[PDB]
Amino acid sequence: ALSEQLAELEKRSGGRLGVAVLDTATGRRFGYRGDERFPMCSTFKALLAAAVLARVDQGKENLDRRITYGKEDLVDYSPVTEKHVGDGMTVAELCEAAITYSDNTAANLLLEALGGPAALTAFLRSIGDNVTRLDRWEPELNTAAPGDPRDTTTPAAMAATLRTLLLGDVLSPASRQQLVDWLIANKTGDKRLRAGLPADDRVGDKTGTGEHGTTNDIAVIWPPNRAPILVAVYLTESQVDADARDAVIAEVARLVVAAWHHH
Repeated sequence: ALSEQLAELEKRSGGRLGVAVLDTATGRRFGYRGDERFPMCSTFKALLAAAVLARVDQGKENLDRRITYGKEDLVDYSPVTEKHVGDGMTVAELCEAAITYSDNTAANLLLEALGGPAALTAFLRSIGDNVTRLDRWEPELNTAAPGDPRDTTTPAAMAATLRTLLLGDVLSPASRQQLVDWLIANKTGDKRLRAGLPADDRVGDKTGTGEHGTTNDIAVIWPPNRAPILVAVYLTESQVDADARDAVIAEVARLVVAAWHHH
């Protein structure tokens, strides 16, 4: 079954593969290494944007507030923020850049607006995630050293937290739709989960990439007129090249779609 298929795929990747599925139609779930820690890399940015939106809902933050910065603030891999040193960007624009491009400077600027990694972790604890932890800033949080619990989640905790944030009562309706809209507009995921999902599904996702052959993708999937399915995939310590790691994630999606009918 799916678990044996994922084990075969995992062996071919040379690394460690974690998968969680949470179907909101029924609450049906699946885990493969669902309670093992994996480096989040940029997947944390979905949670970061949620924490920012929570502050907006509380009147402590404004999506239209403009944040200025210089080249002195630019992290490697900042494809949006590097274009806006002159004029800065709004909190909303930074959230969009962090989610849809994995923009590292946007993420650091939002972390600063929140109070840093400890503040994000405290937000997660406050909504019932006792597992996920952010400890470092960009780019160090992508080090992905084996055995290091810093900056990690588990597939099951991430899927449960996504459910709470996108579909629960933590965020206002407008904030929930805004977070969904950003995920649906993601630009970094075309070779990962999306490449293995049916064309008529609407998909929002957030990728992560790091050292030690780390390639991740977390998604909210709406098949036609159906309640959504959450899928969280983490791959680390992989020994195949970048394109092959993407193909592992795409194949997880294909296997999940093909096996999800099983009760």
